Amino acid sequence: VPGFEKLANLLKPKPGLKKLLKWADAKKPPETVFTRLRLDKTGTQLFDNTDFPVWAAYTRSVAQTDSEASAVMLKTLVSRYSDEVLSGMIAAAKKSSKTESIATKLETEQMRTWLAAKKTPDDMFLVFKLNKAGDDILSSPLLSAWTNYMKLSNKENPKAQTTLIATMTKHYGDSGVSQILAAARKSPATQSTAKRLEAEQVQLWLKKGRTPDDTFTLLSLDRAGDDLLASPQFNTWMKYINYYNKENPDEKTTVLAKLMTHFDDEELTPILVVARKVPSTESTAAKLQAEQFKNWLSADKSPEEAFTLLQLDKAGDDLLTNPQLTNWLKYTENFNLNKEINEQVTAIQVFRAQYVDDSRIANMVIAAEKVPNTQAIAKRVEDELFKGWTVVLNKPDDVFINLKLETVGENVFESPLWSFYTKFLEKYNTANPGKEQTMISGLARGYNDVTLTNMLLKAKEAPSTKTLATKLEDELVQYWLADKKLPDKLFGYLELKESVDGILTNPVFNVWLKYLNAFNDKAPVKKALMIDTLKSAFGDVAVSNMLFAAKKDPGTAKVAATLQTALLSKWVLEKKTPGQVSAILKEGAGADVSAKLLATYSAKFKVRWG
Amino acid sequence: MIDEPLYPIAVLIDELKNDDIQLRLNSIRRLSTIARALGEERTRKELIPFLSENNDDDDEVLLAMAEELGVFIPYVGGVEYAHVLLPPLETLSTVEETCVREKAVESLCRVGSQMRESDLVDHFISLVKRLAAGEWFTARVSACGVFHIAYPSAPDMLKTELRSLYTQLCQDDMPMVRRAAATNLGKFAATVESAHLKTDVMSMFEDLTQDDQDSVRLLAVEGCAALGKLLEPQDCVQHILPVIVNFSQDKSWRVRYMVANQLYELCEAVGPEPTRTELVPAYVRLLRDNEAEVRIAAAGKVTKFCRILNPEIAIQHILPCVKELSSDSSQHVRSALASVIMGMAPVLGKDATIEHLLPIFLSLLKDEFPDVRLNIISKL
Repeated sequence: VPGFEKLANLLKPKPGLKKLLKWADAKKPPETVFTRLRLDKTGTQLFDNTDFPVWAAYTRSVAQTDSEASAVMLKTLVSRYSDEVLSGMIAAAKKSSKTESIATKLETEQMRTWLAAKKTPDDMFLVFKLNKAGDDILSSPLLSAWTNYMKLSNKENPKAQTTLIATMTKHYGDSGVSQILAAARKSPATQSTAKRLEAEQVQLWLKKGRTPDDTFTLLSLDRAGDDLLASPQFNTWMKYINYYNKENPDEKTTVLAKLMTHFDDEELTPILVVARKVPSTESTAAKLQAEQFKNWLSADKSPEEAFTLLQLDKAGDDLLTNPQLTNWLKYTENFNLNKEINEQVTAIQVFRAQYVDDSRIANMVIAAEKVPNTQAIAKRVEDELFKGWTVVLNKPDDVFINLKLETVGENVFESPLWSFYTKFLEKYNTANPGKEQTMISGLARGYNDVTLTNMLLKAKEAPSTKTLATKLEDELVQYWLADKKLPDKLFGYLELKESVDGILTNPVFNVWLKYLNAFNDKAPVKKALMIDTLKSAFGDVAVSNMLFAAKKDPGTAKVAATLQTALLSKWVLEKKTPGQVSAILKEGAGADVSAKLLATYSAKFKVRWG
Repeated sequence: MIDEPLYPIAVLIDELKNDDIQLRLNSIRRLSTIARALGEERTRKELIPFLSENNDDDDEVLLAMAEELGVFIPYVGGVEYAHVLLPPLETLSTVEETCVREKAVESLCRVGSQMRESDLVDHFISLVKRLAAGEWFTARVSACGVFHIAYPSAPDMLKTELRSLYTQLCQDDMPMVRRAAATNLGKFAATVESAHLKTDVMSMFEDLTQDDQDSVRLLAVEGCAALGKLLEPQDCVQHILPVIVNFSQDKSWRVRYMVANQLYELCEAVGPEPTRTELVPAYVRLLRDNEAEVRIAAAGKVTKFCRILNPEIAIQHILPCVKELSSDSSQHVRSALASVIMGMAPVLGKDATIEHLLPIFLSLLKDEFPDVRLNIISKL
């Protein structure tokens, strides 16, 4: 160390072959040879010195066995180096050819020395600072030496064996071990070992009695929130569940059951739906969904709640394109099977309870039946609507209301739901041979007399609806007849009191005349008269003036003249004086025309009375 | 003459590492054709090393590799070179996936059983030692299944080392390794010298029967029949019979079912006196077991286990249980009892049969289920 001490080892010579042989003949102890050899001043470079093999050979010669030579060498070394430093030097020397054999022998004797002290592999884990490697533990130069000592200890102490994963857990917690492995699999140099250690961790958790519940949080599945199915930790958890089931047959719990432990239906079901939409999780989600459905069926969960949980209440106008609609329909079918009418929950009941009325469902079906990929499901939903109407014995007018056809107005005949109405009408009439209903029954329920008559008259002018409108007008006449309608009441209902002017060209008046003729054709006690209704509605003067006006028009001249003669007869039967008749007549005619009508009236008055 | 015909083999070799798994599987399936095209020496030197070093495929490919390597001896030059198949299979035996590593163990057993003793000593013993000391649990699990291949031809020092290694595996810190050791214990013990069968194998068995986990203990108890069939009556009574007696009244019905299955077999091994003092009460309890499966297992054997017995002991102990089983609630219990109850007409003798078995015979004749009837009526 001191100055001029360096410049005297310049002069002081190496012992040499002769000096070694003389020492051996004198049985100089190996520690002494080590001190005189220049190996005191090598430190961690000891094994790299050209004189180290010389000392090793000498010490081997003085001893009897390789073990004795190694023990003497270690005793000389275990008083000059720490356990870590010596182990690191030995590990480095083991990777080199000249020193591999001696380094291995020294490591063997070193491990025996530790074992005789009964330092456990945990103790040597402490000694090597493997506590402190952390995320770099797998790259520690002393990890291999620790593994060698662990194997030796397991061999010599079969009753007290251990593993690397167990020790790492004991000193890092499950959390530190998990994040160490996660970091290690990001470096390709330590990826394979990290995967092996992850498998070891699963086995350790099984050994320590951990359940799938605990390993759920241990894999940090909770940290994935609502997107756990996408995690590789989820696959690890499924593997753990398989292992656990093999270990505990009677406590076998499925994946869905544990998910229910950590999630309730309200959030779990949407997770499965979303995962089902994603191709990568398509299969797993499907299986879970399958199990979930069975579990609802065992619990007898209502199809309405199943509808809500599957998010179908969010579909709105896209309900029939929702991928979960088929699953829900199948679940409802399974739920209702072997149930009776009062105990079953049908698709139409769920639709209505979810605020999707019959008309909305029918419109969605009409749209979806045009698209090939939704046609089958659309037809199933249509069957559900018809079953719902049939089960409660709905009449065709009830179905007309259920489709909201009373709110459609003029175009009700061209609405896509009109086909549904007529389809149900055919079905109902076929199923009720004695109670057949007419196509007009729904319209009559939905629209009043004047509105319906005007609708039919308007539709008659359109070629696409003329045939149907003509048939329906005849049906409406029969409908009024069956309902005992007095013609003079119907006149008021049709709003024909509005104007006597032009009434002889009013199409609504023509419809009323059709009903009047039909009413008189079925033998009333009193044959109903048109002139009576006109007089009651408008009065003598108004009717007579209108008749005078209409007689001047070629299209109404004949009818106007016939009505005028009928009016004169009516006045005669009620004993009207010629003065009153003249007063009425000359509100609508001149002196001479009024005079001749007066004379004709007087002639037939005399014929009747005189 | 050669290049054109073997171009397709080159295509198969190329497809060995194709992106599509189907082509990789097809090339694996045609490994023998590729090897024949290569020649033996170079199947040994190019192909086997390629399979060893490129092993990161899907489990289907690895399983196919294990299957093919299990029957690949002729394509490497025959028995003399069979050992060159060991390394790859060894790697495959460390794969976690059950089917892959189990197939690798089966293939290792095939190749070893075809290997000859000098080659066994030179390579298979070292393979077994490496697997047993492996730092991954799958390696030790696999190691448990290849001890019987290497033990018979090993030198005495290696035999002692192998016994110690199996004892260590029984003691393993990972339960699955201990389960594998229990599973293969009987089969390994079949190859051990009598001297060490009654000391080292007994130590392994007793350690397993006292294991802290249920599954290890159940697997160990399953091996009682094999171990007893391998032992002298003295050691059988001393070591196995108490285990049977203790586990016949374990809280686990599966363990009791195992014991009920093995009782009759152990009866021959132990002899009449131990069977009377030890096996009969255990059998009686199993016949009157809480679980229907155990009762079925015991009832299927009342006849066999009365045939070896003294008719006095049979009448005193077995008949009451037979009566209760006749009026048992389970139709399967009644079926199992009826299928064998007739066999006791000669064993008991006319005098005893008349007092004891007559009523049960007629009752079983008038059973509510055609199973029991048919079982008793067919064997008349």
